[PDB]
Amino acid sequence: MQMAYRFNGIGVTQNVLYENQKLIANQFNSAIGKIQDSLSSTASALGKLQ
Amino acid sequence: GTHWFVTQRNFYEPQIITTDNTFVSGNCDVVIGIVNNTVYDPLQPELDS
Ligand SMILES: *[C@@H]1O[C@H](CO)[C@@H](O[C@@H]2O[C@H](CO)[C@@H](O)[C@H](O)[C@H]2NC(C)=O)[C@H](O)[C@H]1NC(C)=O
Ligand SMILES: *[C@@H]1O[C@H](CO)[C@@H](O[C@@H]2O[C@H](CO)[C@@H](O)[C@H](O)[C@H]2NC(C)=O)[C@H](O)[C@H]1NC(C)=O
Repeated sequence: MQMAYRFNGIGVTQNVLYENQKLIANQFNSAIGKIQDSLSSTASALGKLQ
Repeated sequence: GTHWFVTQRNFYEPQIITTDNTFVSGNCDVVIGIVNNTVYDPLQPELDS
């Protein structure tokens, strides 16, 4: 319901979430899982702190 | 506890779930966590006139 209220915030109706919840969860899990590979391979992202 | 209403998000003000404050989309099997309750039609007492 929190994600449905975020989609209603960005102008998309709630049935888009409630009929694609598994696909949205899988896309989010893949997007989080790419970040670990990017941080483990490329160490030049933290140039500001360096 | 027994009956289902619809409120606004930031203040508890329950109202009877009709066809005016709800919209119809899809069917039952796709939404996860759906429940069963009657949705009142305001046209029915005018049909009983
Ligand atoms: C939950 O809400 C229902 C729906 O309003 C309440 O049931 C009504 O209670 C009033 C109290 O006087 C009665 O006059 C009505 O006849 C009841 N039914 C309906 C359909 O309105 C209920 O009391 C509430 N509380 C609980 C604990 O269930
Ligand atoms: C909400 O109602 C539906 C049907 O109106 C329930 O789904 C099943 O539907 C078949 C065919 O109509 C019935 O033979 C089954 O008995 C129904 N299941 C049950 C458990 O009654 C659906 O289960 C209902 N959902 C809830 C939460 O009660």
